Amino acid sequence: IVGGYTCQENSVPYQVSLNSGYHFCGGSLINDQWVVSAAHCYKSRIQVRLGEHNINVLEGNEQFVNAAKIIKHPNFDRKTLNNDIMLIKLSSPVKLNARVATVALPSSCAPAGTQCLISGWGNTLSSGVNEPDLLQCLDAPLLPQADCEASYPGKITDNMVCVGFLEGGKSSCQGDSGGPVVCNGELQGIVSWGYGCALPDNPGVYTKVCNYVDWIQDTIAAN
Amino acid sequence: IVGGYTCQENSVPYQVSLNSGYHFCGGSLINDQWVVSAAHCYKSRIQVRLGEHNINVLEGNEQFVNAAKIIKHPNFDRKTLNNDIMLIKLSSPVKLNARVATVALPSSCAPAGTQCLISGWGNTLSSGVNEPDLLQCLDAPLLPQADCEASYPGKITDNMVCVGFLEGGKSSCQGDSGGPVVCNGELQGIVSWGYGCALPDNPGVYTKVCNYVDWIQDTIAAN
Ligand SMILES: [Ca+2]
Ligand SMILES: [Ca+2]
Repeated sequence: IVGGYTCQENSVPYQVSLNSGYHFCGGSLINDQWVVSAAHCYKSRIQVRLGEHNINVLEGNEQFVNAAKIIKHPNFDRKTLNNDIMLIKLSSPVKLNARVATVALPSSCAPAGTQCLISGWGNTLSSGVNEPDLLQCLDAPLLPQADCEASYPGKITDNMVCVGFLEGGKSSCQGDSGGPVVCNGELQGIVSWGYGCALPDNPGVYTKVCNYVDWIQDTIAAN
Repeated sequence: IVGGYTCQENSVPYQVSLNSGYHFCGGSLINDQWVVSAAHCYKSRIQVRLGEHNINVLEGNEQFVNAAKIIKHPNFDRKTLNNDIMLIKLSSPVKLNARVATVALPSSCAPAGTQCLISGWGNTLSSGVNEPDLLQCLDAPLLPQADCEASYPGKITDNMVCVGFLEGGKSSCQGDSGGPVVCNGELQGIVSWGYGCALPDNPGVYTKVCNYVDWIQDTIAAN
């Protein structure tokens, strides 16, 4: 994330780190054995790291659990990143506490103007590259669909929602991908795609989670 | 660069590295005292590093010179990245050899279909972040304008030009910015903007250098 601020130590307990030798994506704990992330962050061998602030140092309040089953959305479109959502089942239930806690699924779709929080260890520079140690945060509204269409003409489906600014040079970036977007105590989006750190003067596009509540539930039931 | 190959040691003698504590962009040597880069790669204090292959190890055939004057194109538009070109005067003439050489300015605009080479120490992963040590290379064609329009509707001006693929997971990325793009022994483009590593299945857009040969010349003459 560019133009954001270092989050308060463990202020985002539902944030996890998808690691495969190195951190590559973010996700969210939805229960003591299931994590939600972006489908494009799929890998055959994934280790989930929870309760972490400084991703490059062992603080003591962390938990590392391997993935036992990774389930992408049947209709995931790698070309248009449509239906860009994936569920991950942990090999062992994680011991929930203050540092490691869940996040609620949307009871409804958040209307335009709603304020949200974006987190992750993505790139923080507009020119060059820099992988922060500490978890970065950014407060950004949920732009109307009209604004979403203007920036990415004819590329927005019903399962996508824009969040960000049109100026100010603040936005999500690669590394933050698959990471949570919480609006009003609920998970409303998943860092999917957009111009990123390079063109911060454009809103980003996220998966519209309020559309998959049924799927998530039925999946968690049958597995 | 993603889905590229590690260039042969010193096979790109015109590639420079804009460093300001850390590598942040690339550029091209056009004479013993001038370098060309992207206007968005503008910084108040830049040190140009020449004759490099392994950006993190001193190899012996290197030269470091400070920027004595940085000239951005008067009409640079930071919002649309139009006229994204900038010139850099070095503090001392560099000693040209086999490892440190120049590259010619376009005698004409390259037509679609032409093959080009893109080099840089930019990001190399589509998920996560990775700054390579060795200079990466990529061979890509110059696409018809039509192909550029479709990807970036109404965002292409007469001063930009598309290069890349529509699939194969190969593309330029942040870090490669301001980086050369040689076609037929001449500099035809400058790494400007595009979806980058995130969505490699999209062509990148570069500055059309063949439109600024006069500007470059008059600028070098007056300074
Ligand atoms: Ca840690
Ligand atoms: Ca070196």
